[PDB]
Amino acid sequence: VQLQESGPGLVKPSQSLSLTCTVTGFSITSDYAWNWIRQFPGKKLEWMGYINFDGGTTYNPSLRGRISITRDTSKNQFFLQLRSVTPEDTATYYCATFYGAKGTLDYWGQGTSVTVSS
Amino acid sequence: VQLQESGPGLVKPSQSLSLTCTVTGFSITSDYAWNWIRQFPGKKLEWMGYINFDGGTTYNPSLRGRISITRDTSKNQFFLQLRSVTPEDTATYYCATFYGAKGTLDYWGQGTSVTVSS
Amino acid sequence: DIVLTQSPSSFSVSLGDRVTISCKASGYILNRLAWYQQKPGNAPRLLISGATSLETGFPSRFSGTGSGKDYTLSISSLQTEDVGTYYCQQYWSTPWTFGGGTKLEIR
Amino acid sequence: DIVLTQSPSSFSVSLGDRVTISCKASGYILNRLAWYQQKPGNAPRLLISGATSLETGFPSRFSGTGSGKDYTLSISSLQTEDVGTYYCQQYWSTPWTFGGGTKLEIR
Amino acid sequence: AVLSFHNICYRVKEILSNINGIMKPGLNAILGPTGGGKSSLLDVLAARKDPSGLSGDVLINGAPRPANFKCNSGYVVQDDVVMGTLTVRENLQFSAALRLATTMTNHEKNERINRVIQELGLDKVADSKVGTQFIRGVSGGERKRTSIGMELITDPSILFLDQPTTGLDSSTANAVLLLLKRMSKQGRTIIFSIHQPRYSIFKLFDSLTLLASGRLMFHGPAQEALGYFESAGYHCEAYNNPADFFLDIINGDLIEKLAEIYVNSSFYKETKAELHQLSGSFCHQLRWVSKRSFKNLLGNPQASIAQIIVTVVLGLVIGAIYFGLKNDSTGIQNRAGVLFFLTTNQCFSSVSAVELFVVEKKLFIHEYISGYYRVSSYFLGKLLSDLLPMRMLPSIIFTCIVYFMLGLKPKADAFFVMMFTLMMVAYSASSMALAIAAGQSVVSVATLLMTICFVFMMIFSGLLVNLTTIASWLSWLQYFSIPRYGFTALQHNEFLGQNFCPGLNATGNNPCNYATCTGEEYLVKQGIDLSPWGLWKNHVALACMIVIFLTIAYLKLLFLKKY
Amino acid sequence: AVLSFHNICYRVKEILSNINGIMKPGLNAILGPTGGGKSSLLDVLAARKDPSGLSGDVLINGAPRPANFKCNSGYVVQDDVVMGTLTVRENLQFSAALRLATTMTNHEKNERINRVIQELGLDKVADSKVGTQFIRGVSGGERKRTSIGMELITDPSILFLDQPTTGLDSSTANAVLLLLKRMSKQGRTIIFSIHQPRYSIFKLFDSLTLLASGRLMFHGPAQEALGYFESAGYHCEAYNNPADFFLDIINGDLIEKLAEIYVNSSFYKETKAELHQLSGSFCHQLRWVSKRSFKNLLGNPQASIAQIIVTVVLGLVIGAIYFGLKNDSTGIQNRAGVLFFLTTNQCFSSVSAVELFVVEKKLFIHEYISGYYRVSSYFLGKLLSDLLPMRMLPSIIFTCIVYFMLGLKPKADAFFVMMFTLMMVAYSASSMALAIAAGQSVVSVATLLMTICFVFMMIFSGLLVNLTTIASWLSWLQYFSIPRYGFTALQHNEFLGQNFCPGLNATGNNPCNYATCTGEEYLVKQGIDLSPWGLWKNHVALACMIVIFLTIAYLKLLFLKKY
Ligand SMILES: *[C@@H]1O[C@H](CO)[C@@H](O[C@@H]2O[C@H](CO)[C@@H](O)[C@H](O)[C@H]2NC(C)=O)[C@H](O)[C@H]1NC(C)=O
Ligand SMILES: *[C@@H]1O[C@H](CO)[C@@H](O[C@@H]2O[C@H](CO)[C@@H](O)[C@H](O)[C@H]2NC(C)=O)[C@H](O)[C@H]1NC(C)=O
Ligand SMILES: C[C@]12CC[C@H]3c4ccc(OS(=O)(=O)O)cc4CC[C@@H]3[C@@H]1CCC2=O
Repeated sequence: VQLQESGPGLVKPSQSLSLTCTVTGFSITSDYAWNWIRQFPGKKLEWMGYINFDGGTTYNPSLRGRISITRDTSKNQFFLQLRSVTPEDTATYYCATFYGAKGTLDYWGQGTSVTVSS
Repeated sequence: VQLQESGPGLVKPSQSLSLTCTVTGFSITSDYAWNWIRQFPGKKLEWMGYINFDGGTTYNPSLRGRISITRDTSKNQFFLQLRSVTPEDTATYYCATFYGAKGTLDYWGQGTSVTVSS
Repeated sequence: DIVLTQSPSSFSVSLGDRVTISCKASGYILNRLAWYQQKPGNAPRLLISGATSLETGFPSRFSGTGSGKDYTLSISSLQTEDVGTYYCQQYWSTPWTFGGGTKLEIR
Repeated sequence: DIVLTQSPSSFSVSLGDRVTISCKASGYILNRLAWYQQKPGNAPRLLISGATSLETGFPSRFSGTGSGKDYTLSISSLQTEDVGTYYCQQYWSTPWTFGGGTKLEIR
Repeated sequence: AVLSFHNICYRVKEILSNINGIMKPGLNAILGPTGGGKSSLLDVLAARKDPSGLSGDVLINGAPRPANFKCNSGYVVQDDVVMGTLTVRENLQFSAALRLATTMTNHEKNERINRVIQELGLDKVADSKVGTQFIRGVSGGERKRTSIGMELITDPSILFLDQPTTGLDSSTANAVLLLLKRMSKQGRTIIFSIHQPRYSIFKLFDSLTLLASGRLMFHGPAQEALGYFESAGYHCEAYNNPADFFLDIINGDLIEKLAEIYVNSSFYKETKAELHQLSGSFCHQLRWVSKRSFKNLLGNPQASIAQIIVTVVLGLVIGAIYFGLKNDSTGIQNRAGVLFFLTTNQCFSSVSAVELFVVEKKLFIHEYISGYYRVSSYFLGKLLSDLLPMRMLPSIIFTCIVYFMLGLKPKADAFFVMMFTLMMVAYSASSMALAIAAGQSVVSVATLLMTICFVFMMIFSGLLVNLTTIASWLSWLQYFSIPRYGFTALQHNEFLGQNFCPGLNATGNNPCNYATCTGEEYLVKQGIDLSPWGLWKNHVALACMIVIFLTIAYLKLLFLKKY
Repeated sequence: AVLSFHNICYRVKEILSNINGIMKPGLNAILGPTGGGKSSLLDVLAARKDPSGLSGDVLINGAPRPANFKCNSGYVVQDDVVMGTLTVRENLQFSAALRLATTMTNHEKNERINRVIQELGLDKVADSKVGTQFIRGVSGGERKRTSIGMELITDPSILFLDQPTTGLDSSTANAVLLLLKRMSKQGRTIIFSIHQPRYSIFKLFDSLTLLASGRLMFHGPAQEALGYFESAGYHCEAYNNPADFFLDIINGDLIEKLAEIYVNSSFYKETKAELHQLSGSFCHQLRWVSKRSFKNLLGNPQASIAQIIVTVVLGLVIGAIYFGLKNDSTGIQNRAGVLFFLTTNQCFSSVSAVELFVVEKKLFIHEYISGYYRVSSYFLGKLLSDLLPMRMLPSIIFTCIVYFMLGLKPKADAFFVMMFTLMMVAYSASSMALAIAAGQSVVSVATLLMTICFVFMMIFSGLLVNLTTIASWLSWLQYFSIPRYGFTALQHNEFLGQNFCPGLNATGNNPCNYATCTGEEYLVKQGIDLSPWGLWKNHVALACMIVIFLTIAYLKLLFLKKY
């Protein structure tokens, strides 16, 4: 119900990336699946992959081996670990919330931007 | 949403029975399935069988060959034709309304009683 | 089929009491267990769908706590307007048998 | 996968106009077609789920009329607060591709 | 009319060196062991082998063998190549049709049989059915007579026989040979080969030849073989079979020593001074081939009717299990269950189409080298005779029974779409069954292969795995499967107007998805088109897979090593 | 040691009337046609028929046949009953184990073979493998020698042979008979029957008997048969086989006329004045039977390894098709798809268990009447030898491969529940395959029966029709199906902790039903228990179906008409 990111707004290329979405108003072990979204400059949205409520996860098959989502259930967090980051995917990142039965991205983050330069 | 029966509150045994449930506030061709309920004296409820929104129907297998449900779609009615009526099933009859997705008997009739004697 | 034994066919309670109505199923229903409330002279008003949910038009006192086959209803601190005839229903299969229907009383 | 061609990549409309945004799908979605609305500097607010439903927090002007592959959005008599970037989404498959996103303009 | 030959080397491995001799109008006999060339030389003189494997000449009356030689001569295979499911009058009208001239009268086709069946002594068994394991018929001693009459239609002067005694009893085979002895004097040159002969057989010949391990040991008339082998160093002891004493020489009461006797045989030297004097219509072809297997099809209830009894009973059992498929949450599982069960029947009963060609393989080989038909006339005829009716029927027997018991979609066209779709997948899985089994005499290999292949088609049909959820380097395999396209069509045929969430009109909105509350939501989720092309796409896929697999069956029957 | 007999009427239909004679210590021969009693009298004297079918007596040295007569005599079946997959040293240690005394030494078991294999001339092929179609071995002329050594272990004085010449070549069979001629003088009474004999065979006998259409035509020593039939009215012509001239009498160069000559034969009258002078341990039994088929099992890669190669490849293909089964809306279809595919494999590969008993039927019949084992010792041994290891392995090969590729439920116990469940349904479908095929020599019948039966079990397994939605006079058939109980258990094993509506925690509430958003909702809707008894209920159902179907297999092997 209430999501927010907090992470580095910059990175060196070809190393890694860490974001963190802390969920209040609701517990991420209770009901929903929890997914990340990036939006490029020259705005095109690109869903990235969800972690389920029970730790299972499915990632967007364009991003194979590069994205991983973990979770720290004891404080309602779920982490974006994006490795070998090219300078091209310098998109605005989001964490969002999926109902499963309604089917839609019901709740979203606030919006963190990542710039991949040197 | 708004159901009501109107029929004979008595019958000779072993001939037939006719009831009619006229639905206002909603059209019986739109969404739901539409089913009949009897409640005996010495109160035990006994669901009788539903007609679907598209004329298909399924009847309670204790009542085989005796119940039939037709419908007159042009004024939102659906009929209870109960044949070879024993004097034992002198129950209070109802028409009711089933959601399908919620799963429960959401709306009911008002209550018609049928006494099968001579 | 699936028969729904409300083994407590009646009760004798007083006001402000937590009464617990059981509804033993003859098969797994998996929370497809309704509850109704027939005041005398009326059709059964729906009380609880899903065996854990509730229906708008009731206090937050009626509360179903069921699991597997042993579904039950909990009425914490009942009122005067809540004596009736509580029928549990499976809506798992097609022959939607109801319960026998318990009936509350006042001592 | 399923790509969602919003073939009208932009428009140029005026106030009080009925504009019709198409969203051509590359496969049958069967009314699993969302609509969003990204004001600049924001996350996409959900507008229409189910391709015919609506989301609480909008006038009764946005209305999706879709069938099969040819899903579309109808905005009867748009307001000043409704210029944005409308993204259609399939949520049928797993790689939830979005549309290209049309963008309304004022002549 | 004589045969003649000189300096024959036959390899694939030379199990021969060179054989020299002539064969008079009389009774020409080839004896020896089974490892010897006694079965290979007879395929040489009857031109039943690879001519590139052949080395020497075959000179007949001062003329080589033309293309017309097979069309006026008869070779008779060792097993019963007759149609025991038919009768003699029916089978000899077949071999009259494909061998006599088109100009010749049907009266003449009535008479020339009766010049022969009267000759064979088969006038008692003219309309008597010849015989099967499951239909009692004529004794096997006249099954041998039946095949010889099949190879005496246009009066061939030159007769050939694969093993005229093996397969028959002792006095049974004598009545064959006395009939051939009656043929030995009517100007018919019989050239055959007998394993383990007898002196009752030996006493009636006119010429004789012995082979052993690809080596020649005798040539000339048959009386003087006992006269010659005395000079080889032996003596025929008191009360011994002469034709068995001729094999007493062979295996050591060595091969190189006995053949050097034959190089210095005076029976060879006269032949040496004899050989070097010498060496110095389609509509009619489909009119009767379609009839013959048709009466094979009527004359076998244990294969025709017994595959209808299975079809009618399993038509009725599936009628009783399912019976009025409900439009509830279980309705998807039942409707997709039966349609997966019908298509796999259609497919796993098409394994019985391999029973067709593999049994009829050895009859196909002898009848084409005889020249009874063009290969397409066999192939446009037998498919008209067996592929057509035995798969039109269970695609109607299933279709009439299980449609209205189960209550599949109560329209007129969808009854006939299902009728036609089961008809195609019956043909298509049969065509693959013909395409694999064409040119294979083994049953247990090809029956195993399709059993492997159909299982690897059963997976991709769409019930045991969802086809959209396969890794994309395997989702190209979903096109090579016959149970996909039929079962796709049957799911397209039936799941259109259906609904499966009762009380829940789903076609306007589906609230609360993961639900499958209409037939399209099941049908799209399987990865199946909803446009009306998506139905008939499956049929033109199946129609092409018929034509391709019949062509592979046509080429395998064309490019087969017939020799 | 002599045999003797008088007034034998054998019916089911009397194809005999009465046969009279004695047999000396020497070489006793029975000749005639195949329709005659030449194969039926030999089963009488070796007690291989129904004694109620027998009428007369069998008197040996002034004593009737005891129960000990089969335990000290040897009959050799016409086909190769040897283990061509083993070697001669291995197979003669088998027949030493079950025939020599338990008190006797293993040194004595080492020596008494070597008193016999040295006699047979088989010292070259002692450790050489005997021979299969797929493993090159010893020539068939010493396969015949191999079986005779199997029936010479405890030194039987009285030898019997079903057709010692048929199946062998001409000089091949002479090396058998000279070996038997070496046995003809060492105090061993060989009593046999030859179809189509020869004068090289005829010149070495001691006594002789002719049968034709159940009628007796000769008795006495073998030389005087040519002496007697001259007086019958015939004359043996110049250079004819005498043993073939003895069948020249039979079929008209009638039967009642020739037998009346034999009633007035002086060879009968001496016998008439001769017959009326006369007529007037288990752990060891399982120690070696389990070893013999075990070396059959190692010595056939094309049936042992070739069913592992199918298992490993289809283990890997199913590993590639499914590969990490997702917990989404398609996840139910895939997980129920593979588990239906595994159990039907387990079942449709158990058709190959009919290859076990039907091939080993004729060896089972001869070896029990010889008395090598109690029937349970055969039955507790061969199931230990072939039913145990060939079904423990693919229930581990499937289990190790497809578990962690597919990502089936990542717990320790559920890996072994699936391991054990596939092990039982492998046994259970094999037990039914043994229960049907016990006591049937035909393959094509029983293979068709289970193919019918498994299909009528496939329907009730739960995938192709929902079992709760069957009419209640058919829902008792859902108990008679092996693919139900395994597939019920595998669905019970895997669908417990699962979820299939991602984003939708369903275990507290399922809003919007018709959804199947957890594994229990799929599992109950199939009509399957959720209590932990509901898992193992399937196993004790399957455990009882093993014991019942093995008992039906045990009774059919016990109550079989062995005669
Ligand atoms: C299911 O509901 C939908 C809408 O919720 C119905 O669809 C349309 O309803 C309007 C109102 O009557 C009609 O004018 C349209 O013709 C309907 N369209 C279609 C395609 O039917 C729909 O009719 C309902 N289903 C049934 C069986 O009545
Ligand atoms: C799904 O939701 C239900 C309730 O909506 C959760 O069930 C209970 O939740 C309370 C609150 O945390 C716990 O104290 C109970 O122990 C839970 N019971 C069970 C049986 O889990 C449930 O935990 C949710 N699912 C998951 C995977 O967390
Ligand atoms: C293909 C299969 C083995 C044999 C199949 C079969 C075989 C004969 C048959 O009917 S039949 O006329 O040949 O008797 C029906 C079927 C239907 C399904 C069944 C299995 C599905 C998975 C599997 O391994």
